Amino acid sequence: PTRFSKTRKHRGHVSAGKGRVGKHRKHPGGRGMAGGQHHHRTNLDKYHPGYFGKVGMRHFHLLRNHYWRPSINI
Amino acid sequence: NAKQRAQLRLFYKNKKYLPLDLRPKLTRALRRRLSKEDASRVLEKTKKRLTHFPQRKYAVKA
Amino acid sequence: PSHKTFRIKQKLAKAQKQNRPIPQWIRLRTGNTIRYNAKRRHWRKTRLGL
Amino acid sequence: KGTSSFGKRHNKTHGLCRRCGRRSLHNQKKVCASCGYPAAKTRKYNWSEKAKRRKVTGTGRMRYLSTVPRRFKNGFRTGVPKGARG
Amino acid sequence: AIKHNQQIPNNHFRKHWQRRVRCHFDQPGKKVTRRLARRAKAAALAPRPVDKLRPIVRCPTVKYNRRTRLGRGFTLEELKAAGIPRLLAPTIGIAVDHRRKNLSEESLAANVQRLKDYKARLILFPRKSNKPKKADTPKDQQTAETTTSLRTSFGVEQP
Amino acid sequence: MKVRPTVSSSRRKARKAHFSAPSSVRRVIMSAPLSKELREKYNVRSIPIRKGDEVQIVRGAHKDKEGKVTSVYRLKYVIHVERVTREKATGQTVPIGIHPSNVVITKLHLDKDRENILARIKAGREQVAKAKGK
RNA sequence: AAACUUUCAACAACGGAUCUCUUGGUUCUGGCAUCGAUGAAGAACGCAGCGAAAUGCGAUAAGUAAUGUGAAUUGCAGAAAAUCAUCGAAUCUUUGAACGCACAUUGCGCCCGCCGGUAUUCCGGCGGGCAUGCCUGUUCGAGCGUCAU
RNA sequence: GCGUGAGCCCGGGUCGAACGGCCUCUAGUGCAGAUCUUGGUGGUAGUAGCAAAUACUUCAAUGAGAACUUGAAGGACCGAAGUGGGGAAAGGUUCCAUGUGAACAGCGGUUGGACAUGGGUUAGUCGAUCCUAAGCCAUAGGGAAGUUCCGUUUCAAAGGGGC
RNA sequence: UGGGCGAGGCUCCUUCUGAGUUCCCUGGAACGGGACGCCACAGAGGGUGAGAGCCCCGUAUAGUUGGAAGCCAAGCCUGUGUAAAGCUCCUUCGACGAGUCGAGUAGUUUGGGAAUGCUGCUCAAAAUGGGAGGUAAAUUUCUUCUAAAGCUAAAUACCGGCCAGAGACCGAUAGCGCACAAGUAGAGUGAUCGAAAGAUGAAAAGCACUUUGAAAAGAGGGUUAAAUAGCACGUGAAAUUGUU
Ligand SMILES: [Mg+2]
Ligand SMILES: [Mg+2]
Ligand SMILES: [Mg+2]
Ligand SMILES: [Mg+2]
Ligand SMILES: [Mg+2]
Ligand SMILES: [Mg+2]
Ligand SMILES: [Mg+2]
Ligand SMILES: [Mg+2]
Ligand SMILES: [Mg+2]
Ligand SMILES: [Mg+2]
Ligand SMILES: [Mg+2]
Ligand SMILES: [Mg+2]
Ligand SMILES: [Mg+2]
Ligand SMILES: [Mg+2]
Ligand SMILES: [Mg+2]
Ligand SMILES: [Mg+2]
Ligand SMILES: [Mg+2]
Ligand SMILES: [Mg+2]
Ligand SMILES: [Mg+2]
Ligand SMILES: [Mg+2]
Ligand SMILES: [Mg+2]
Ligand SMILES: [Mg+2]
Ligand SMILES: [Mg+2]
Ligand SMILES: [Mg+2]
Ligand SMILES: [Mg+2]
Ligand SMILES: [Mg+2]
Ligand SMILES: [Mg+2]
Ligand SMILES: [Mg+2]
Ligand SMILES: [Mg+2]
Ligand SMILES: [Mg+2]
Ligand SMILES: [Mg+2]
Ligand SMILES: [Mg+2]
Ligand SMILES: [Mg+2]
Ligand SMILES: [Mg+2]
Ligand SMILES: [Mg+2]
Ligand SMILES: [Mg+2]
Ligand SMILES: [Mg+2]
Ligand SMILES: [Mg+2]
Ligand SMILES: [Mg+2]
Ligand SMILES: [Mg+2]
Ligand SMILES: [Mg+2]
Ligand SMILES: [Mg+2]
Ligand SMILES: [Mg+2]
Ligand SMILES: [Mg+2]
Ligand SMILES: [Mg+2]
Ligand SMILES: [Mg+2]
Ligand SMILES: [Mg+2]
Ligand SMILES: [Mg+2]
Ligand SMILES: [Mg+2]
Ligand SMILES: [Mg+2]
Ligand SMILES: [Mg+2]
Ligand SMILES: [Mg+2]
Ligand SMILES: [Mg+2]
Ligand SMILES: [Mg+2]
Ligand SMILES: [Mg+2]
Ligand SMILES: [Mg+2]
Ligand SMILES: [Mg+2]
Ligand SMILES: [Mg+2]
Ligand SMILES: [Mg+2]
Ligand SMILES: [Mg+2]
Ligand SMILES: [Mg+2]
Ligand SMILES: [Mg+2]
Ligand SMILES: [Mg+2]
Ligand SMILES: [Mg+2]
Ligand SMILES: [Mg+2]
Ligand SMILES: [Mg+2]
Ligand SMILES: [Mg+2]
Ligand SMILES: [Mg+2]
Ligand SMILES: [Mg+2]
Ligand SMILES: [Mg+2]
Ligand SMILES: [Mg+2]
Ligand SMILES: [Mg+2]
Ligand SMILES: [Mg+2]
Ligand SMILES: [Mg+2]
Ligand SMILES: [Mg+2]
Ligand SMILES: [Mg+2]
Ligand SMILES: [Mg+2]
Ligand SMILES: [Mg+2]
Repeated sequence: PTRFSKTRKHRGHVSAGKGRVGKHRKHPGGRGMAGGQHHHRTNLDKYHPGYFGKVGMRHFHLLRNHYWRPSINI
Repeated sequence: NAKQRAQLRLFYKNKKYLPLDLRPKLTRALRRRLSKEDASRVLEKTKKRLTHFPQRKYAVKA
Repeated sequence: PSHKTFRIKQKLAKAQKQNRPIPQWIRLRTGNTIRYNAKRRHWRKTRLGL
Repeated sequence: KGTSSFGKRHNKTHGLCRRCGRRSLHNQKKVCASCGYPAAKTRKYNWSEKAKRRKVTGTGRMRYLSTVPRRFKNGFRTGVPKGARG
Repeated sequence: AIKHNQQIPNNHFRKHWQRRVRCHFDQPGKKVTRRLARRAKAAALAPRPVDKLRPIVRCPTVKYNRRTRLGRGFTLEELKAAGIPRLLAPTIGIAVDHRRKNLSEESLAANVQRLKDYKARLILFPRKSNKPKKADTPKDQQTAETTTSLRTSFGVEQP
Repeated sequence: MKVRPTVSSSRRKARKAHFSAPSSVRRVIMSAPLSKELREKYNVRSIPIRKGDEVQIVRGAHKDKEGKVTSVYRLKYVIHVERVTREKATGQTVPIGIHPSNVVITKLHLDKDRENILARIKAGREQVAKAKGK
């Protein structure tokens, strides 16, 4: 509900909690996952080790029903 | 005009072709669609099996 | 110009006939809202496109 | 250019179109800039929704098309009410 | 631009998705329309059940190998074993599938028994009431408690 | 409470229909009750008002005034009653518009048409009463 | 001290905010499938006792027939229903896919028939016709493409 | 009068048909700014200004009112590549008569191309209509998915004279 | 195995629908307040001079008046096996779509990756053959269908068109550009662009008449519940202005 949101509390305060120096611009740093091997590499390496590259072989037209074998313990 | 058109319709009764103003004006598509007999025509092959195996009236007891 | 086609002359006739104030008895009808001719045109004010 | 050149404006690029009635018939090309006359199809473009709706069906009299729904509702019947003078 | 420990976003909204949004405010109205159509077709099929008899069928893959369900229609071999003519089956509420085969005696026998039970429970009215034939119900056992839903009265007893 | 899907309880639609009704519908809209004597005589509760009817005003500043209906101005949803009038500045006399629901009909203008109407209403009312009393 | 400027208040101006209203929008849901060469959509010009527009209509022109209802319409006048509903019969100007050829022209033709002017030939009036692509059929034809006498 | 405060309540006036408190629910929910949007209104300010094209004056009539209405007289200008008399384009009734409150004629206005009510355009000989020019559009054909492009006599069985 | 009726039912058009305007107060007007009653399968909505179940239209319910005949249909009446049709078995036979499939190459496309579909060009088939079986190739099996001809309700999309019902929506700078003679007035050569603008009062009862003025108007007077509600019309803020 809108009456519980913090925007109601920011009324009367210029910059709406986004700061005066940094101004809530459109897309600083890029959209989506831009700069994964660049300015966002520090994040993409601290979290998500293994984001980039290939591992293993491919299976064209994988039919998941071939591998149906749910297990139960004694 | 009404009397003249009534007389003309009487004259053109049982005639194959009658003037366009006397012909019924339903709709272009309605006038162009197939006649009832032509649309209901079926093949002899269909007619035989329709005669000998139609949808029956049946019930299934519980 | 003095040289006119029949179509142009006819349209000028129609414009001239439309150039008039509204009848007085119109304003006396029940529910009337027309105060004046809002589509009035003058040869010095608004140019008609043929 | 400007005021002095505007004084030479005493010719007509466009005249009245016979099909749409607008003063958009190019006098030399003999083609209407609005309705596309004399082409058989009426000029219409999907990048001008306003232009399309200015002349779509329903902006005129609909002399014949307005009577079709009633005739359909009554089934395109013919004849006269059982018991009518004539 | 990621900023914290987030799952990597992959929301496929880079096309103009708003141009193809399908809301479902017509769900109850469509249900009402469906119920009306069902009632109308049941009334049209006045004494008959509203559906066709379906066979028991085993689901294909190694997953779902364990479960049976309803199939499309009975095979020619099943109809022949049950003694129901091929041209007569679809006119008495039996679905026929000409492209399914009976590779196993178990499925063949199960479907044949199903067809035989249906034929035993079938009430066949004569084409003309004043001259019934030998293959029709003779007007005495023509009154009984009938079923109008073969999907329930002839469902999968144990999938 | 309304049930039938063909009936609508829209205020906008009701007002539009009322204020743009054609003349024949306005005739039915401008109905008036009958007096007690006429109601007992004809077994009819209300009828559309007609020019030449005799009415008594039972609401408004002109209560208890009686007179003949001299005009039924449907366009203005009013009637004009004889001698129920007003004076302009010039002293000229103009009729006062009275809504038919504010009057009661004390004497009816009767001709076969106005009567086939009363017989239809009476027969319908009697049948409805009998069916409800079954 | 007045005047002037400013401040405060009452009244009066200017302006159209606020409040209340809403025959209008907007959104959702349900039913239905019906344009046109038998001339559509659209455009033009006209039509009322007194109308410029809007609405309606087409020289039968604010409408005709027919059915239903049952006494109006209304601004004035007038008269003996209605600016009513419904709508199956008609009318439906010039146009427009637009169709004799054209059209920036109310331009220029041809055919059939009738009526007048001494008239198959000219002129005038009236009515009906004359587009293209294609299908089926009809009839008249072309070709040493080809068959028999 | 209450509350630190945002605000809340009351008195008086105006006014005329709906509205509020409490607990939940909901949002297109709180403005001084954005050369913000729309609308309205100021100081400037009775101010800048209304000074090209030689120029007006007397008497009389009209009228509530006359420098810019009219009559007469005088004085002047345009000075036949005119401020003259007629046309083409363009305008469309501005033309004529009668009447005139407001608005407009950046002063006035009795006057007006303004407003209002009525009139006015007469052709075998003047034009269009006929002819062809530059050119444009058909046709036969050929391109092009197609809207359509070329083509104008071109690889076409394309007509008019008499008895 | 062919034909014809068909009660009866569902449709369709049409007639018809309960109850206060009782007494008192306020008011210009009760539709407000108080008292006493009534109807309710109807207390949805709207109008009527202010909040009306009973003043009026409608509203609920299945019925009913008269009519057209659109559908379905229990069951009846009546032809008849030359013909045509199904089933049970069988030695044998068993026709089956070509510049098509397929292959190469090029372009495009696809999640389709030594190439998913499509198309252009070149090559160009076969008869248990052929296609497919998501890694290119040869060989051997297996599985599954049967291309290059064709028709076909429904469940599905869509508020563009014609009707209808609604909303925790907007309320005249909002809501569609348009609540109004709005795709109008107006602008542009043109393609196109494109506004502003709702509310007197219950009822015009829209101010007779006198007087001053050339007139516009003013002052009296009149209408109304109200004119500071007077067609510059409900209320009438601020900016800004005049007087005191
Ligand atoms: Mg802070
Ligand atoms: Mg900032
Ligand atoms: Mg910085
Ligand atoms: Mg930052
Ligand atoms: Mg030039
Ligand atoms: Mg053409
Ligand atoms: Mg139009
Ligand atoms: Mg985008
Ligand atoms: Mg102070
Ligand atoms: Mg004001
Ligand atoms: Mg408001
Ligand atoms: Mg026509
Ligand atoms: Mg023709
Ligand atoms: Mg033709
Ligand atoms: Mg010419
Ligand atoms: Mg000639
Ligand atoms: Mg002669
Ligand atoms: Mg002739
Ligand atoms: Mg002719
Ligand atoms: Mg012939
Ligand atoms: Mg030959
Ligand atoms: Mg009020
Ligand atoms: Mg906001
Ligand atoms: Mg502000
Ligand atoms: Mg701020
Ligand atoms: Mg501004
Ligand atoms: Mg200014
Ligand atoms: Mg000065
Ligand atoms: Mg100067
Ligand atoms: Mg000076
Ligand atoms: Mg000078
Ligand atoms: Mg004088
Ligand atoms: Mg002078
Ligand atoms: Mg000189
Ligand atoms: Mg000189
Ligand atoms: Mg010279
Ligand atoms: Mg001259
Ligand atoms: Mg000259
Ligand atoms: Mg020229
Ligand atoms: Mg003049
Ligand atoms: Mg004069
Ligand atoms: Mg002036
Ligand atoms: Mg002046
Ligand atoms: Mg003047
Ligand atoms: Mg004067
Ligand atoms: Mg004028
Ligand atoms: Mg000449
Ligand atoms: Mg000529
Ligand atoms: Mg020539
Ligand atoms: Mg060409
Ligand atoms: Mg070609
Ligand atoms: Mg009632
Ligand atoms: Mg009282
Ligand atoms: Mg009310
Ligand atoms: Mg009361
Ligand atoms: Mg009520
Ligand atoms: Mg095949
Ligand atoms: Mg191929
Ligand atoms: Mg392939
Ligand atoms: Mg290829
Ligand atoms: Mg490729
Ligand atoms: Mg492509
Ligand atoms: Mg590829
Ligand atoms: Mg494989
Ligand atoms: Mg299989
Ligand atoms: Mg095929
Ligand atoms: Mg196929
Ligand atoms: Mg198909
Ligand atoms: Mg708006
Ligand atoms: Mg406004
Ligand atoms: Mg707007
Ligand atoms: Mg323009
Ligand atoms: Mg207002
Ligand atoms: Mg007073
Ligand atoms: Mg006041
Ligand atoms: Mg007031
Ligand atoms: Mg006011
Ligand atoms: Mg102020």
